[PDB]
Amino acid sequence: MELIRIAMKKDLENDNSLMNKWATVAGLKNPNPLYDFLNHDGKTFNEFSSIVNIVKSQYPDREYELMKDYCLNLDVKTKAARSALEYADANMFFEIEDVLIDSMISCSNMKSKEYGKVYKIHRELSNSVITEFEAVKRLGKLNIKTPEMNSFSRLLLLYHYLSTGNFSPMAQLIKQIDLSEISENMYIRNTYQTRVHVLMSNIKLNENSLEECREYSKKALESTNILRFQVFSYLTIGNSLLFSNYELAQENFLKGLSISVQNENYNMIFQQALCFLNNVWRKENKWINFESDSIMDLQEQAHCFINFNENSKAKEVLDKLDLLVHNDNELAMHYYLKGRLEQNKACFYSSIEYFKKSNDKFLIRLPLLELQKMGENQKLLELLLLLEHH
Amino acid sequence: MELIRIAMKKDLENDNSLMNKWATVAGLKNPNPLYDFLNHDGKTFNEFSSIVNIVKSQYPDREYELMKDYCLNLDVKTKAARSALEYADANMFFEIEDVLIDSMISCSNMKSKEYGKVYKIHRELSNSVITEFEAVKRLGKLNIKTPEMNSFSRLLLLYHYLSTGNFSPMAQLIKQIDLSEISENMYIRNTYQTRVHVLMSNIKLNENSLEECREYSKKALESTNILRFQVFSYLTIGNSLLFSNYELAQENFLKGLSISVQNENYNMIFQQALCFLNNVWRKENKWINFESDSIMDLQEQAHCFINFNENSKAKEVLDKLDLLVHNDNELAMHYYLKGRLEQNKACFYSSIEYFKKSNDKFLIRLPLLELQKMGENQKLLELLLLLEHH
Repeated sequence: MELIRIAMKKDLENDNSLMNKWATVAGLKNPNPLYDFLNHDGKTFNEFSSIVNIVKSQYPDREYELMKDYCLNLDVKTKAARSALEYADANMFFEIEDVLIDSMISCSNMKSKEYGKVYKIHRELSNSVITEFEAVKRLGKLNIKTPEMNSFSRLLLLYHYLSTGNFSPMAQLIKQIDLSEISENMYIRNTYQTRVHVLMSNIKLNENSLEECREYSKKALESTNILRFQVFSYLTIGNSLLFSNYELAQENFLKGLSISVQNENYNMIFQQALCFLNNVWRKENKWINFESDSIMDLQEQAHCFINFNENSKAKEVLDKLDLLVHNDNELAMHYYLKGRLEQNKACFYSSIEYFKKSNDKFLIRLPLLELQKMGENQKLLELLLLLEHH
Repeated sequence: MELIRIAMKKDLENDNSLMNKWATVAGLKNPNPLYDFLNHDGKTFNEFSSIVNIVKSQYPDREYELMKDYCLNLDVKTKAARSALEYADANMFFEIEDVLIDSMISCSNMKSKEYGKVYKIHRELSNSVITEFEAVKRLGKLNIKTPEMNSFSRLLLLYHYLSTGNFSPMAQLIKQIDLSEISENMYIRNTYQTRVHVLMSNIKLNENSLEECREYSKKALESTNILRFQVFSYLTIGNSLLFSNYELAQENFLKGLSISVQNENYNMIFQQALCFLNNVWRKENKWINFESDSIMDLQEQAHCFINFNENSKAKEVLDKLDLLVHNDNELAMHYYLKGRLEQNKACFYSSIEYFKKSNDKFLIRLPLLELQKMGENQKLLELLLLLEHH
């Protein structure tokens, strides 16, 4: 048996009311599939949310342990296995996910093989094994048939656009996704819906449409019980308040921290959001990572040094940054930091240029402010706001 | 007998070598179609340019008179009649065109009927009898069959975009014209190629792609004997040199003037282009119309006064302009004039705003130059150069 089933039987001996509890949690509408699940090997529910909700309601502290065991004992040709692939990916359980992909690609079920091949494209692109052009080419050559994978083929590009600061294509591409065409696997329809909520929220953020940003993140939170999606929802809500409400921004970062501090990756992501928050507000900053050579962390070192008039220490950090490769959104911030250090309007104009190229209407408020303080003409600033890059 | 045949026979006695002279002017190998043309009623040359060329060679002072008599006597089911329709429309011989249109729409030849109907839409659209939307809708319901009218359906729309200064959709639209599909009527193939050359030239002008602009206009000039297209080729060539070559720009405007001596509207056009030329180069301007309340004429008054430090007269003229309603491009020039009169950078940014609104990448060089002269940052200027309105 599976660890989850061993543990479900043991606690069934000591408590029988669990059967009605487990059946209502899994939405079964009568407990026959449960009994079916436990008594015979290989029996799967028809919707994956039946185990996940049960593993959440009753063994929440060992979700990973139990699902890593169950998922990797699942026949990779089944619908539950195809579901476990999305479960693993959405939770960023790459140990579960990368094993399923290998088994599904070499397997004899074509639907599983399609899921596997496109999730593999997502994994290689998000680890910079292939370029965006190669990912697109490979997806075309796949001749994708399921509505699930036609949806995810667009999700993986949207995640790549986000991470590479290339925001202009995202809105048109996200609008091509039609989740209603997914009708056989509700778990995948339901998690993909949460994905689209988080992504729309981020698209709104970068459009400087902050109220609508917060609505989509609120919809995302209400629509999910997956920790990864709660994390990025509180992060995006917090970030929408960066320039307006310091304490409410901090409160969302600390709320996201309260459910995720144990995880090293999530711990770092809220540390960085808090670090940028305190730099924008020019406060003392206990969140800087002085032991890092990532662009984000070095930029925050320089931003803080600049806020406190430590110009040579700032220049020293920016000398390091000059020798690192930047994407367009990172380079925009780089020139903004330079413009503040040198009090040089041309560097602020180069920052705007790259914020326009990345199509970031949110962070561009930083160089615009500095040009305002230096007495820039108001019609000129209005002009720069209404012109785009294309 | 039509007048042209009467006159041709009459002159054939005096100079019997005219038969051979006309044979080569009409592009015939042997003179039997010419012999056919004079002696037998109702028969046509295979290509309409044969008789157009003869009329221009030997009776150029009577072109309208002779061609109106000849065209309005054609059987409208014939290729000569469909050719005559385009000949009338290209020359703006509206009295011939309108009669051809009505007779064609009612005849039993579905090809002539289709020609009549889409030229009809072109005339109604170009006189604002109908909106663009109604014109697209009407062309849609025609389900256009011939390659000629598929081409012309696009040309009439480009003329509308041109008439309204809406340059943005023009490059996309003109790229869809494929004149190589026009194989049966070479007269229409050739005149449409002139139409496309001239439209391409004006397109390139507005893009500030000036060497290509002049190439397409020289291609237009070499391809045609139609006054309208010669006039606008010389105008566009001269305009393309406004910022580079005073003497060659003047030479092209004066050549245009020479061929439109007895066309009041064309004459005024070259007068206005020379007036603008002399204000761009800040020379004495003997082309100014001081008895005019059109925007363009008044702008040139103010431009000349500003050039010659006559700022009170200049303010008087701009006072007059303030009480007149300006469109987008006109407003761009207005702010340029105000910015130079008041020496104020802000009115130059408004000038740029409206040049960007009209997708005029040529005339925008005027405020950009003044901004540079007032010490505007070089990276700002590039930014204003690169960014687009949408």
